[PDB]
Amino acid sequence: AAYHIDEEVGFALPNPQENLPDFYNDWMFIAKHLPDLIESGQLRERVEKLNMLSIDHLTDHKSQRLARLVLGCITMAYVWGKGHGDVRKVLPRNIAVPYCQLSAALELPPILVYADCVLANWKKKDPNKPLTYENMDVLFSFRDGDCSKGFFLVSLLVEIAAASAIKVIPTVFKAMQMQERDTLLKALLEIASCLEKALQVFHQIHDHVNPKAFFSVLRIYLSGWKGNPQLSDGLVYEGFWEDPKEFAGGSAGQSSVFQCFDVLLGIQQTAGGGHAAQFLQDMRRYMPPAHRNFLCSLESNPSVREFVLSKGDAGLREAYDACVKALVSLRSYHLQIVTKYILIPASQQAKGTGGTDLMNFLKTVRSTTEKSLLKE
Ligand code: HEM
Ligand SMILES: N[C@@H](CC(=O)c1ccccc1NC=O)C(=O)O
Repeated sequence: AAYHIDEEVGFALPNPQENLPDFYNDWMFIAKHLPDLIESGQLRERVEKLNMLSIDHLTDHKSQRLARLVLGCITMAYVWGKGHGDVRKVLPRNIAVPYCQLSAALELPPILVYADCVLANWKKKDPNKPLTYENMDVLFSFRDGDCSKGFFLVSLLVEIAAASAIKVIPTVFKAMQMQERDTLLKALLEIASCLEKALQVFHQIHDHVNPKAFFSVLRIYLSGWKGNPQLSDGLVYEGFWEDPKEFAGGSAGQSSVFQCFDVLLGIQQTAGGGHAAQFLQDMRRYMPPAHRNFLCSLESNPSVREFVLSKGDAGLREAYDACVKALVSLRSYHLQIVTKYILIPASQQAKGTGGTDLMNFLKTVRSTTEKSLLKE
């Protein structure tokens, strides 16, 4: 509510803006034509010829969100080029400066993130039909046959499915705060079901995303410069920071959906000095700031886990366990997705060298989720 959470679409930006003020057309034209401009070897040339446009004409939140998307898309294309190794280590001043300033205003790092290319990058084809794949579209793509429509929309359609679980979270805390045993139990059962529906939405990834396309084309435009050998020291945001800075690649791992129900269930992923807790805390740096606050204010609330154990209630424990189980399913299925779209295409013809780091990260987080089951 005050954490920029929509009841219909959750962490997704409701009805995002598609057009920037005519003042920014030179940006909009480049971003809308990245498939051709990258194809024809012209993208870097047009970026380097841009003037510097003041960000003072981005008048409202949704317009700044759209412009972060345009500039984020232009940056990725510029840095990565055609994605065959010939990279760019200096983002020109005429983009670097307005982008860094706009990102500082929005409290996001100056790199493309999930909130840009999934949460803000969509529209209904017909605004009176409902939110289904057939009635939506993304607003930007990088290459012909990069399956960005399928990967962004389905990631987004999962976000929407999670929203029906998220709009219950107040009812859970109100239930506790008033000792409403049955209200609490139905809320948790409802959350578990919504999360089970989310898992079903996740299945549509196979209909709309080709593994070779993802691993070989879309994964390139989504890669950052933070522990990247190709940009060992980060990117120079010319005219804004004297020294190159390092920013993580925009993944789905930036989604607030898994952490939101980790925090709500008292599952302590982001607890410790371990490497998995770190990456999860890091990824919060890459989320919209209203959602960064939502997660922290959830950790500050009285624990669901502690209350269900305090009551000697098989009922609440089953329902709380139903949610914990749903989370384990999502991560299990999510591990099966990672194997299809990254693990297998890697071992042909690129983190987790041989599999080691990627898989063991996601396995670790799933295991922490497993051990949280109350059972008894
Ligand atoms: C469909 C193809 C997908 C692929 C190939 C993929 C890949 C990955 C990768 C590589 C990571 C590790 C972080 C990194 O290395 O940057 C990760 C973690 C993660 N992913 Fe995805 N992802 C996909 C879809 C999704 C979707 C649809 C969601 C949620 C709506 C999601 C949510 C997450 C989360 C939350 C993490 C962090 C681990 C955790 O918190 O449990 N992913 N994924
Ligand atoms: N006026 C700036 C130059 C600059 O940043 C710039 C680059 C391209 C097009 C216009 C520019 N001037 C003001 O935004 C200066 O004094 O360095």
